[PDB]
Amino acid sequence: LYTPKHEAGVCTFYEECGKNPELSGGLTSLSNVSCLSNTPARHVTGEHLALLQRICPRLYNGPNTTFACCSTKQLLSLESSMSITKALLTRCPACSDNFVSLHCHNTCSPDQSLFINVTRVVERGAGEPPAVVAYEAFYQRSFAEKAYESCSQVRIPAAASLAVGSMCGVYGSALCNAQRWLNFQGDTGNGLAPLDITFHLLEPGQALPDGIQPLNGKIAPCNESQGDDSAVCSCQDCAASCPVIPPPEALRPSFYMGRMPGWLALIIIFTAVFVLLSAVLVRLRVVSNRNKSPHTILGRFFQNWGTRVASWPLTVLALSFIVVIALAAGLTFIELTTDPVELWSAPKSQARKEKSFHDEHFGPFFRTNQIFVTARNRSSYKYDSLLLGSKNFSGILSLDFLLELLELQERLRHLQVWSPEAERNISLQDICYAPLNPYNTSLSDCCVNSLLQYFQNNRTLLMLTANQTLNGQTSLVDWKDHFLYCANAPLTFKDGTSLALSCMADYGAPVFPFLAVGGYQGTDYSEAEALIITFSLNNYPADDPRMAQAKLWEEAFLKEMESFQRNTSDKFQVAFSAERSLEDEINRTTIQDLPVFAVSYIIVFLYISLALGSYSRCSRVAVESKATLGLGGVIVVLGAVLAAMGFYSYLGVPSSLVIIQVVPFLVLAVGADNIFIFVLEYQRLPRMPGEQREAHIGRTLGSVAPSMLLCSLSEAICFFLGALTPMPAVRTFALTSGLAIILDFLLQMTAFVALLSLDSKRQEASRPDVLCCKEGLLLRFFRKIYAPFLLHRFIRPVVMLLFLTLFGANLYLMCNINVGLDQELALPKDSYLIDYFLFLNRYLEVGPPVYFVTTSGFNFSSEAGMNATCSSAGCKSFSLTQKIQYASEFPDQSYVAIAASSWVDDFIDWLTPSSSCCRLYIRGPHKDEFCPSTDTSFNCLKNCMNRTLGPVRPTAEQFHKYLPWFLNDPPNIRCPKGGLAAYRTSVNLSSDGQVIASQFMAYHKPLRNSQDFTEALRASRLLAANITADLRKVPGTDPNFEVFPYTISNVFYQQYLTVLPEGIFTLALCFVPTFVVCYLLLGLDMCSGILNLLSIIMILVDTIGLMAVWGISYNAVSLINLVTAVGMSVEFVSHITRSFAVSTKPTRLERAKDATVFMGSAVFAGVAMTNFPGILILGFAQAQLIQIFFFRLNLLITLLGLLHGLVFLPVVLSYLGPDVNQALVQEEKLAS
Ligand SMILES: CS(=O)(=O)NCC#Cc1ccc(N2C(=O)[C@H](CC[C@H](O)c3ccc(F)cc3)[C@H]2c2ccc(O[C@@H]3O[C@H](C(=O)O)[C@@H](O)[C@H](O)[C@H]3O)cc2)cc1
Ligand SMILES: CC(C)CCC[C@@H](C)[C@H]1CC[C@H]2[C@@H]3CC=C4C[C@@H](OC(=O)CCC(=O)O)CC[C@]4(C)[C@H]3CC[C@]12C
Ligand SMILES: CC(C)CCC[C@@H](C)[C@H]1CC[C@H]2[C@@H]3CC=C4C[C@@H](OC(=O)CCC(=O)O)CC[C@]4(C)[C@H]3CC[C@]12C
Ligand SMILES: *[C@@H]1O[C@H](CO)[C@@H](O[C@@H]2O[C@H](CO)[C@@H](O)[C@H](O)[C@H]2NC(C)=O)[C@H](O)[C@H]1NC(C)=O
Ligand SMILES: *[C@@H]1O[C@H](CO)[C@@H](O[C@@H]2O[C@H](CO)[C@@H](O)[C@H](O)[C@H]2NC(C)=O)[C@H](O)[C@H]1NC(C)=O
Ligand SMILES: *[C@@H]1O[C@H](CO)[C@@H](O[C@@H]2O[C@H](CO)[C@@H](O)[C@H](O)[C@H]2NC(C)=O)[C@H](O)[C@H]1NC(C)=O
Ligand SMILES: *[C@@H]1O[C@H](CO)[C@@H](O[C@@H]2O[C@H](CO)[C@@H](O)[C@H](O)[C@H]2NC(C)=O)[C@H](O)[C@H]1NC(C)=O
Ligand SMILES: *[C@@H]1O[C@H](CO)[C@@H](O[C@@H]2O[C@H](CO)[C@@H](O)[C@H](O)[C@H]2NC(C)=O)[C@H](O)[C@H]1NC(C)=O
Ligand SMILES: *[C@@H]1O[C@H](CO)[C@@H](O[C@@H]2O[C@H](CO)[C@@H](O)[C@H](O)[C@H]2NC(C)=O)[C@H](O)[C@H]1NC(C)=O
Ligand SMILES: *[C@@H]1O[C@H](CO)[C@@H](O)[C@H](O)[C@H]1NC(C)=O
Ligand SMILES: *[C@@H]1O[C@H](CO)[C@@H](O)[C@H](O)[C@H]1NC(C)=O
Ligand SMILES: *[C@@H]1O[C@H](CO)[C@@H](O)[C@H](O)[C@H]1NC(C)=O
Ligand SMILES: *[C@@H]1O[C@H](CO)[C@@H](O)[C@H](O)[C@H]1NC(C)=O
Ligand SMILES: *[C@@H]1O[C@H](CO)[C@@H](O)[C@H](O)[C@H]1NC(C)=O
Ligand SMILES: *[C@@H]1O[C@H](CO)[C@@H](O)[C@H](O)[C@H]1NC(C)=O
Repeated sequence: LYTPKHEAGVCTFYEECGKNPELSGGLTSLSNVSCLSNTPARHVTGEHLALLQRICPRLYNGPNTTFACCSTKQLLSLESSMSITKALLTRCPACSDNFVSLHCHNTCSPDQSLFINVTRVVERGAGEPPAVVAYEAFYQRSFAEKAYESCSQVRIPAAASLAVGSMCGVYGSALCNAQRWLNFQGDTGNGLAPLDITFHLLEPGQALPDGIQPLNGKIAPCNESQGDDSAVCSCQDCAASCPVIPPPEALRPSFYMGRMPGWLALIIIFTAVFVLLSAVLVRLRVVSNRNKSPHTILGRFFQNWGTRVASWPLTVLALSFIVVIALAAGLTFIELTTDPVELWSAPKSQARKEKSFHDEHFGPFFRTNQIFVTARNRSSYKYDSLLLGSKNFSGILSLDFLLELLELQERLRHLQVWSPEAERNISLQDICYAPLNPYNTSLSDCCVNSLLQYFQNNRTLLMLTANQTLNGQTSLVDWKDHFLYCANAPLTFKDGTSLALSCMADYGAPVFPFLAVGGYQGTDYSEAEALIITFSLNNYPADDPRMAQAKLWEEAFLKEMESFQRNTSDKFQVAFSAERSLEDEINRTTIQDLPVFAVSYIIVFLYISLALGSYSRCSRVAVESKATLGLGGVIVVLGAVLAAMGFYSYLGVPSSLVIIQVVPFLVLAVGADNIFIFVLEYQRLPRMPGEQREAHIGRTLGSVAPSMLLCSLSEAICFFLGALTPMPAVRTFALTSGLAIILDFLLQMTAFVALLSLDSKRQEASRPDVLCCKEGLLLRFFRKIYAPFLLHRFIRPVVMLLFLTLFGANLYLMCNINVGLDQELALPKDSYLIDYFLFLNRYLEVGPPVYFVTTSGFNFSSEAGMNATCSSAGCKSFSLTQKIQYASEFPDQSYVAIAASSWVDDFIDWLTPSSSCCRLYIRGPHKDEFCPSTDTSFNCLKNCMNRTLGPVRPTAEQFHKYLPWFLNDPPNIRCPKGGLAAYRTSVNLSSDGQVIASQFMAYHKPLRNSQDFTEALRASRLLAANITADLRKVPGTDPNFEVFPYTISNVFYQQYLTVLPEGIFTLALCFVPTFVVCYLLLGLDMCSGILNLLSIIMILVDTIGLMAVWGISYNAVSLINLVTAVGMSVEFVSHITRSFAVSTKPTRLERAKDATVFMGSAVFAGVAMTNFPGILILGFAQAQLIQIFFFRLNLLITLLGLLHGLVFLPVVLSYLGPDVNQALVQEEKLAS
């Protein structure tokens, strides 16, 4: 049972006996145990020498000597046994050779007795040698550590982990040293080691037992080539052969313009424009001090128009109603598009072109339905685990919680629905994603990720306990030791803690700890706060019928999860989501709060009716109010709204939630201003003796029509210019609003003028109006209280200083601008998805995957093509997957956390003849056809390719012939690599076997804010451009070959890379024709134009500043609201400014006083008080996009408009206003 003598030249065993009686089980075919024989080494010649030279190249010692101690049977058994490990480690030949060197030194070395002590045997009967079942081996520490370190970084791209992580048992790749690695190699409990070998890594200073000396042989270093191999390992594979480059500085972040922040550019632009305009305006004032009729043209035209309209009022009302009904009739063809991708992004953007390419070539990205579960009040605890130290465990990991979650998951898997179209029950196995067995799938094949997958969703295995004696002490093993083992080493076929439990999921895939649990730091997997249950379903195109079935199943999923959410509030806090939830939640409340909004029309009707009358009695106001004109106003507004929506429905343009819930109420806030001002001016001007009411209304319309035309044109032009946004919802909003404003103006100049004529006709008869069968408080208040106060000599410099202070303060506050909109922001206030997004932001440890997709034009069959893509030994440095690996080493500068997988490296590795993966039938019915790795017959002794002196590279014919076999070969214990699961959907093959498109999957780091999605997009695009530029240098590459980074979030966040240049350019385009129309229409006074433009700039800057303070981010929706501000503020500025300009008072102060009282009262009572019921009613929206971006911004715009129009502007007109237009002075004097 031992080796009595071990001087030199002798070995401890030679012939291979039968099977090992002790283990009895295994994963694969094992290796028979050698029989003990202490005997001098054998003289190895002939074919035995050829076998030795091939199997163990570091034992051949000359042509004619080569003493060794193993038979041909042991050499063949060793060659069979190491095929799996060689299949994993062949990427770095130095590592493969070192591992094989260790095994063939143990098995066949002629100096076997110098380091091996046999300790335990089993007798095989009298006259027979006993078989060896346990022994120990002695090595130097430096030898084993160099051998380990040469293999320490070899990677498994398909699993995105280290190969050493599958070879160190309970210790993962993070905690594995040479001792643990060698202990795993000798541990028979894993189902792989044929016999028990104890490894002593005896140190050199240490004194050793009698004749034993530690082994110290040759170890191939990482970076050193051996002979003429030229197969030096790349540093992705061993981390010792690439030059050191200091970590790259991060790139200039998006939301920065040029070399400076975007807000700094905003301050520079607004300040420069303001100071230039102010300097020019004051220059004109001092020039006027040194110096000590288009209005009539439009007046005459509008008087003729008004008189014709007043002449025939019933006919024009008839045509107005006919046109309004004819346009509104288009609502029968209305179509609503509810998908987020369609509204959020343009159909011909860059991200959508990439999305279309990916979806066409590889299929759409699968639908992910997730559940996050945490523990409400359970405390943590300790567990004295086996093979590890004491481990803290979280409260959520309590066994009863896992049992009820197992009941939940199993209940969800067996959920079935009725399909009205298919006329059958749809179960999970009909629509689920399945990486293994895609066709003829079952429930056991569906992709479902959870912690419970470590126990293959089997209740009996979860509750199992076992007795294990380690270090001489018997203890108890339960599910927690399997959990810790799998969390550290997820690539385990068999656990060693007395339980033969696979660590793989039931559908055949490893479950990585970041996919099962979350809420941890470092490698403290047992402390995880939240558990994650993920269902992945196949996606399809929207038109395809299968999508409806998937949506029905997800609906049942949502109802079941709401049931389990309500049922157990005493144990868990649960967040959950479904793929269709985002589409359902955003569009849920379009209709629900619309009758709540409808009260604004009633409030506007009542305000217009009461404000224009209801006086002198306060008890007969029911008949003295102007009910007819209120009804007219509200009908004109509704007419414009319905006509605009109808016309766009007639052109096939769809509508959305930004149309239904916003457009009638913003148009309500705008449209009634012009008629309120017109009616007030009608009441104020007295009639001349002998004049008819038609001429009076004509003269009134001639008086006020240029300003109403100015406001309508300015707002309509601003909305149409605001339609340049790439976002379709905002584009549709802008076009609908523009058309509604134009049609509103056209109805105001025809139907309302006619209605005022008919109401005046009724008024002259001193009769009650249709429905209800020379002073005023506004003018007295403004004349006696407001105007003596605002224009007082001790007020005007204070108002000037206060408003310039406010402007400067808002320019400062403009620095705090957020760019981008969070997903939560879109949701309704009470949606369950808000909890889901909070749980994702706190508990996931990885982000979404990113696929670097290569288009057609790249020859993957050429050796130059393979070398510019692979990352194994002999591949070119700075290759595609090595660039991705390098980007993955610095996750904060480039938002990639997990290195890419690659079909090329696994294909080349699979083709390797030494890996026993690609075999051909040598004889029989299927001669020269593919022999699967699971065929255990003797018909498959011919490898796919021949042996080589370097890396394995096929020719073009071999590449095209063998690639469809690789892409359909399922992985198993015999061959780990294969493309059925990981790569079948990642390569597109045309019928001549050509590669049309290909993708390389990698994972982002967790992304939480809009800034993280935007920066991840920028860094990922920069990496893909860097890959594309170097791939284009390979000869034969098409000039239109590119690599692009598809991920599902790109179509939502692409727009935030350009939103600032587009927003600034759009605002400047809004400012230019506004100035042009107010300059040209009001009589070509440069002073008045500059005054209006400066006021609009101040209102806009104040709006942006206070927006930044409040916490409203900048995006396309805020942009269209600021465009609305630029348009709308003309209604607060232009009327007062024109009233000042058209005035005959000799001094600036008197003109400021009279313009302030008359038009200030009209502007206040009309514009402000009409704006409030519309805008304020959106504060009950319950959809956060409207509550935040439409209510708050339009409210701020209205208040700043009122503040600037009524307080600032009269004072500025008093100081810096235009001089007197002498043509009206002469007109007043001559006609006097
Ligand atoms: C020998 S050692 O010394 O080195 N140390 C011990 C070791 C090891 C080791 C080596 C390689 C790996 N993998 C890669 O590489 C593989 C990485 C991922 C792989 O692409 C994959 C497979 C399926 C899938 F959906 C998604 C991805 C992994 C592997 C997994 C499963 C597998 O086969 C399945 O197994 C299931 C089961 O057993 O339950 C059966 O149900 C299925 O039918 C059968 O297809 C073979 C290899 C993992 C562990
Ligand atoms: C006077 C103010 C307060 C409201 C006038 C505005 C109208 C222009 C709105 C109010 C009611 C809306 C309609 C009410 C509900 C629907 C049904 C809707 O169809 C669905 O609900 C299907 C939704 C789905 O399939 O998810 C299509 C839009 C439509 C016609 C809306 C079109 C726009 C309308 C007529
Ligand atoms: C008269 C015109 C010029 C403006 C009138 C509009 C006000 C009604 C707005 C303008 C600024 C707003 C404030 C800006 C800042 C905030 C912080 C905001 O919440 C935060 O971002 C801080 C909360 C936290 O995270 O601690 C709560 C609303 C509030 C008080 C806003 C309350 C409403 C205010 C006073
Ligand atoms: C080789 O292994 C044998 C088997 O254990 C060792 O023999 C035992 O050594 C211990 C050490 O004190 C003694 O107490 C036992 O009496 C020995 N004999 C047995 C178990 O039969 C032997 O010492 C080892 N030799 C070397 C060089 O390490
Ligand atoms: C292979 O890598 C090693 C380590 O990066 C290189 O450098 C050796 O580094 C050790 C540690 O300081 C020194 O003791 C050796 O003298 C260094 N040189 C050699 C030749 O071992 C080594 O140069 C690299 N070899 C090649 C060919 O690149
Ligand atoms: C591989 O890519 C081709 C196109 O390069 C895909 O073929 C298209 O498939 C869509 C439907 O999926 C058809 O509408 C197109 O007409 C097809 N075009 C051509 C040129 O054939 C093919 O489907 C992709 N492979 C897979 C498996 O989806
Ligand atoms: C859940 O796990 C148990 C293991 O305890 C499985 O039960 C074994 O099934 C095999 C195959 O039929 C039998 O040979 C064993 O005798 C069973 N063991 C016991 C204790 O009954 C069980 O099949 C698993 N569940 C499923 C659905 O496969
Ligand atoms: C990719 O490159 C390989 C060679 O690098 C091309 O294979 C050649 O194909 C032509 C076509 O008959 C043969 O005449 C050559 O002899 C082949 N060369 C070799 C080395 O085998 C292959 O055609 C290229 N791919 C494409 C799509 O053109
Ligand atoms: C891809 O990125 C790498 C690293 O960022 C670039 O390599 C550097 O390029 C600059 C010039 O752009 C050189 O001055 C440096 O010497 C290069 N090396 C290093 C280590 O910084 C590479 O050029 C990029 N590819 C392209 C096509 O621009
Ligand atoms: C292994 O042992 C079994 C049983 O003794 C025997 O049938 C088989 O041929 C042996 N194989 C090798 C390669 O030694
Ligand atoms: C479909 O499932 C429901 C679930 O209760 C069941 O009642 C019904 O009979 C099933 N239909 C078929 C055809 O299996
Ligand atoms: C494990 O051993 C202990 C100690 O005798 C014993 O009490 C317990 O029942 C054993 N467990 C099983 C499952 O047999
Ligand atoms: C829900 O909770 C009740 C007790 O609150 C329990 O009896 C029941 O089994 C739970 N599950 C279902 C599906 O009702
Ligand atoms: C690709 O790498 C192999 C490595 O052996 C080399 O032989 C071959 O010449 C390389 N091809 C090119 C085009 O450099
Ligand atoms: C190389 O491979 C080819 C085809 O697989 C085969 O015909 C040939 O015999 C092999 N060996 C040599 C030395 O060419």
